Amino acid sequence: DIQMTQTTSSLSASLGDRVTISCSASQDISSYLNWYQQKPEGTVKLLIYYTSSLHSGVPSAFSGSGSGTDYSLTISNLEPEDFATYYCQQYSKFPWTFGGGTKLEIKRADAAPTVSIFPPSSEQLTSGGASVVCFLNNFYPKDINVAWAIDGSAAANGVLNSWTDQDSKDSTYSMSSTLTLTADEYEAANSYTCAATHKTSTSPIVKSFNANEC
Amino acid sequence: QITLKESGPGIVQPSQPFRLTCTFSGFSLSTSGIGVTWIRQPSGKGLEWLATIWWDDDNRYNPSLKSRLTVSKDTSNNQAFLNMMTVETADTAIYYCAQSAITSVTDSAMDHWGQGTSVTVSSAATTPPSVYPLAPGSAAQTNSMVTLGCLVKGYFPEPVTVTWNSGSLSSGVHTFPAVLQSDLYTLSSSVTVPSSTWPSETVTCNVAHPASSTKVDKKI
Amino acid sequence: PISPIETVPVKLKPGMDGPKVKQWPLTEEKIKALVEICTEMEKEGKISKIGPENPYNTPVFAIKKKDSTKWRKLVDFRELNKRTQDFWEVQLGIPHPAGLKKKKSVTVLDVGDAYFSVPLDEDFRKYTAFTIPSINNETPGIRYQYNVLPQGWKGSPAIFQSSMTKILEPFKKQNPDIVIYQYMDDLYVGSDLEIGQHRTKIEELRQHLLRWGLTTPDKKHQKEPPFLWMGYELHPDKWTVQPIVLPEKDSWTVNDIQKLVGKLNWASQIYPGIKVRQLSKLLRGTKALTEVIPLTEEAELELAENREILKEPVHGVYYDPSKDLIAEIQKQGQGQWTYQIYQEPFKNLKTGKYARMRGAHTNDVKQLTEAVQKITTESIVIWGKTPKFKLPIQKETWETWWTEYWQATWIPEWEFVNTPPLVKLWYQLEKEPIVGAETFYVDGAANRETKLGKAGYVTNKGRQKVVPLTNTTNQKTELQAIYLALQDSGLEVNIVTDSQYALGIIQAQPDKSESELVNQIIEQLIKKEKVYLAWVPAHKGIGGNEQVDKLVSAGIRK
Amino acid sequence: PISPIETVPVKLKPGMDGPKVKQWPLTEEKIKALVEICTEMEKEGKISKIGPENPYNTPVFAIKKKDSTKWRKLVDFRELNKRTQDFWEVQLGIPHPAGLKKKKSVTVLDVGDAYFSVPLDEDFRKYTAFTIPSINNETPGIRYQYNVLPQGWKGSPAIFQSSMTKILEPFKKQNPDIVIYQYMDDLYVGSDLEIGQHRTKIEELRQHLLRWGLTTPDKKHQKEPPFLWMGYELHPDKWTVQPIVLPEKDSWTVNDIQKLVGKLNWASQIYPGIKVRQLSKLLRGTKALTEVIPLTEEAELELAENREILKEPVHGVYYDPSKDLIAEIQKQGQGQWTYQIYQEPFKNLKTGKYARMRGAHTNDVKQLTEAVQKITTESIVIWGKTPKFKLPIQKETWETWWTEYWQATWIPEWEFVNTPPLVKLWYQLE
DNA sequence: ATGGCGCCCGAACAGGGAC
DNA sequence: GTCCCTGTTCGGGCGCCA
Repeated sequence: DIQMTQTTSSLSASLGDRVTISCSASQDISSYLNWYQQKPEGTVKLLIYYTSSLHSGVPSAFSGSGSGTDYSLTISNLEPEDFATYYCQQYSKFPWTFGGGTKLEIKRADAAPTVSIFPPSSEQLTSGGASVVCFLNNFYPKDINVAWAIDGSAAANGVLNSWTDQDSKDSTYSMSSTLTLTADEYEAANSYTCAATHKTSTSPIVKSFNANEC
Repeated sequence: QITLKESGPGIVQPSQPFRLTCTFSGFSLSTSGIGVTWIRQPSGKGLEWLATIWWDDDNRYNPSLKSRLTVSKDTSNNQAFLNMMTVETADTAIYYCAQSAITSVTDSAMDHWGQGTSVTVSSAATTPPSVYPLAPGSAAQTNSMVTLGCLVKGYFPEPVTVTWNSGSLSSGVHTFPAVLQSDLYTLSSSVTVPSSTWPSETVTCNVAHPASSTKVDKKI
Repeated sequence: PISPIETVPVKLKPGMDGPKVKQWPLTEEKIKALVEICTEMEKEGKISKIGPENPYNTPVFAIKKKDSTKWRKLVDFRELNKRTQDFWEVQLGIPHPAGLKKKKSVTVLDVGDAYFSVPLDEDFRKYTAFTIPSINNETPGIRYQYNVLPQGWKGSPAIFQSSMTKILEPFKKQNPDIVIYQYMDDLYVGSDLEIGQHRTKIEELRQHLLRWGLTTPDKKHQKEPPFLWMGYELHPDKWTVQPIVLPEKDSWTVNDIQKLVGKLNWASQIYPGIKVRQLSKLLRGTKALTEVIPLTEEAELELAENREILKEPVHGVYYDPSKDLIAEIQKQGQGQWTYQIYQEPFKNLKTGKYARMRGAHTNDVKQLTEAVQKITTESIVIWGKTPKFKLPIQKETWETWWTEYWQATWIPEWEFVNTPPLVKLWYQLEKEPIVGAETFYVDGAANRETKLGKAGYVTNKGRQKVVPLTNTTNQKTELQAIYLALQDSGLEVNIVTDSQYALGIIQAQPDKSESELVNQIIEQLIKKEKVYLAWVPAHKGIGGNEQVDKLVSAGIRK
Repeated sequence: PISPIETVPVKLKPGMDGPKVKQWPLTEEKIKALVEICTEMEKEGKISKIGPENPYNTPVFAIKKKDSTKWRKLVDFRELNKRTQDFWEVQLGIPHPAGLKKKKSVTVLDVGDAYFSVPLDEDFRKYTAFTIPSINNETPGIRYQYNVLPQGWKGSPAIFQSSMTKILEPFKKQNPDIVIYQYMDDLYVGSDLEIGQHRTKIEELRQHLLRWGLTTPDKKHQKEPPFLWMGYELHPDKWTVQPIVLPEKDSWTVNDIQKLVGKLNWASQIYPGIKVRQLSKLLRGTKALTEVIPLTEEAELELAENREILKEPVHGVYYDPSKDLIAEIQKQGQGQWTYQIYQEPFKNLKTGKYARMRGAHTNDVKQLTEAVQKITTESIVIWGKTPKFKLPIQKETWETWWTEYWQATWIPEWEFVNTPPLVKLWYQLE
């Protein structure tokens, strides 16, 4: 029942880079710490034990380090496969605890989000459903804000949004928000506006449309 | 080498209980150092330790769940078990089993796992998707690159598949994970075609939801 | 009355037989007395008339000069004892108040006639047999034998003990809430109950006791606040021993020296640190167990303090489980230590001292160690648990001390306290030889019969020296030779010896010693800035060794 | 309800009044245990009460083993042992199998209970008596006497042999690959199997001991945090074979060369081919002990030579089962402890060292005791006898802590002594 | 009357070192 | 073959207890 804390949540590095992950405990675990590597595809593999000993079949680059209640895990030269989530574990007090792993993502030259806003179709409206969606594709890094602001800048209640992982092709991410308003509200309002704020150029990327047809 | 696969009920009505199984092949729950461990991974969360079964019959749970948790292991057929009673929302997650082994005087980690099972907790039942097309509309195709989209709203059994143009499209497509809207799933997806294309030749998003056996195609 | 307890068997040591000693004739009045007594005991059931075939007999001598209801007409079973098998006294020592815990109500019962209540092995009885000399009137005299446990017989003690226990055992097993300390024929009892409930138990007890034969005289201590038990004064919250009456004037004779010394030692129970050695040294050397010792002058100064202390009214509290035991040591005389064991700061439990030179060559750290352990065993008894130590010494000292010491030594959980003459090591041999100092090649030797020998040395710079001495021996010389080099050393020196004997005695890190020679060496090593030491084999002639050899002896010394 | 087997005659060596040792203080912790455990033994009948009439006595103390059973009762019978007769029943009934030491692992079973199923000589119980004490001496001493075979008495194994043999007979027959040794209260089981396979095999034999002669053995206790149980197993295939006593350098000072020659001179007792006069000549003058650096080239050719001489195992190994074994232990360094086992002086049969203990447990007495116990373990697996220990401590100290660390069932003989730079020279071989 | 215990000096004794 | 030291057990007085 030891509070395990992995300070650094998700870091960014590149091929060839060197990375060190910090895992902190709540009391001298006498090196009773392990390192689990969970690949984006789901599978979790064992890397090392004793916060030092290398697990049979894991490449040298993976070195063990740590003492007292502060330990570390380091990869010599990062290769395309090592980009996953590293979970830190302890085993002194039986309540085995994992301290939220550390994400190791691909560092890419950031780029603005390609924003597109789609207006609710009559194919749906005719059932009272007025679903609006504003796709925010390809942008780096995850750090992105959205604002669903109808006349009055109110973030209308009905904000459902999700974003994808890092597409191992362009190293960016994409997100999409779907504002959920009833046909009633759809007609009532006038123009709907999507506001995407990103490290672009301090410019609020805004795309909107006006057409209260049902 | 040794390996262990798990199996569960897939879906369990809240307040009701369930039983997950870990069928392993390679070791035995009858060897001084061996063991079998159940780790749960909640939606978006990290790794949580549930309990651990040990050869000597010494079973240990997490102080927070033991109340509605019980483990077992039919040693004769290399199968350990995990029983969970009165399941609530939170519990909906992917559970894994892992062969733990006291390697030696100073070493004891989980050596081998196996992609866990997904147990879902929802009062909902089999529901087909409501697939609406996302035509650019109001703002006509401007740039020589247009994004097209498909809204797959209101399906229940999380596994649903979507592709563009019967598989012709793959270059630049994004499909985003669903979100529990009204106990159901609202999943979207969108593509980007180089101007000329869509305006001329037809693009289509085809959705398939095994559970409701409803295959559907939406053009435009 | 006669106890209905099963009789413990007893035999005579494989080799001897019954005691046959001539019964000397008593005083006409004494005989009459002996009659009154024998007859009384007989009419009761303590002894029994015997037959004319028992050829065993112990002597008796009477003297009923005591107060009313008290007399004397016992047997001197000395010879009997000298034949009766041995036992196993069944005793790990007397109790201590400090061990006793606090209860709500307490009592102190006593059984009368204890020894005259438990019966003796009827099979062995025939041995106690005695004769009561007759008044010239009747030719033959009366014959009697003990049917009970006679006093002055090695057996009696252990027997009545086991017996006493067995009787109580049941009672105890049927109500494990009343604490009973059984000592000889004294029964101390306590139990957390209202005096009323207590009385009940105390009575239910008396009834069981008496039923088994053990009476319960009204001498039973009723007064709650004070109980006279094992000599100690038990109060509702403290204990003492007021009978600490000394003999100031009489303290002149040797035998009297021993008196006070003893008295003091005892007083130590609650009376803080006392260096009895003051008077002890007076007793030492003395042999004529009669005459007086003038040394009393030093006591006039030393004992003076002890007296004051013995005057200062002190007392100890009771023991309690919820808290912990803690013992701290003090340093007074050159080998006179004192520890106080308490639980709460001022609330002292029990106090005592330590004063022994394990060997001819010990040192401060050794002594402390000795005491700490000493205290350990004692506590393991009075409470059955190792107390925490407040030893007057800094961590670093203890550290260096034990590390270097190539010998297994340890101390339990102790913390650092500072107050009295801080215990620490004086000198310290140097690890590696210091370059830039003289390197004296020391040596010594003598002849077993000569009764005299020599001690001397040479230096790497050619310097030499040699001195003769008498009343020493081969080993003695080598140790001495060390001194020569020392005295004639600089601020730093790399002394070399061949007598490993001398080497060891030093490595130990001596602080003091009854040996004046070593004492000197020590005192010097102290002042000397840097002192190194190595060992070399004598018959090989390594380095300057071959030189000093010829030097101390040209084939022989003279 | 002891077996109907007949009472084997037991008598002691002539002119020996048997044990009459006094009891040492015990912690409340030990008392309680030593009590509850012995009282039940009263009811079971394997013990009865006796009073002062028995002038004999031996000591008992409780030791807390880390196993599922309970406390262990230990009755120090070393005396009664030497006092007891010579029992041929062991002279033949307990032959030491060489291959025992040669195995990948060996386990230790406490099979003391087995001795309760048999009665003891009616005319001998007076020599087993012990006395349980009390805190502060609340009451006098409670003295118990043995009726059945006492655990840890040289006679016990001797007698029970026939029974122990028939019992193990099946197991050994089943898997003859296993070599089993009996020592006082322990059963030594070795095998060159896999650790897991061995454990299971052990458990089997442990099961068998149940069905037959209700032989109940202590049940170990396993756990997670620091896995001690993984080492409970005794692997002597890689048993520390001493051979780490050397010296080497470049520019040596007088002090250095002088000390070196001092060493060798003594070592000449363990190794014949030794030339000491060589270096002695190199330094045949009253030179400065310190700065002096008599760099010689001649000495080198011989200094490395003495090494070639004492290169490997010494020709002298000769164990004579007629002689005792001696063990010497010295405080060579911090944490580190060194030891040697010999029958004759300077002709050691084996050497070794108890190193650094992997655990924050820091205690001189403890390190030593643990060492002696592990040294004995070795002496048993090999020769089969327990060596007399010349302890590097004072009678007083040892006697107030050896108990609070001991854990074995058997107890060795030991005396107190001191060592010179000769042995503490880091050149252990005594 | 014997029996326990600690204390604080002598005497006696046996055993590594060694001529 | 005998001394050296030297580290312990008794005797032995004592005080204290029943």
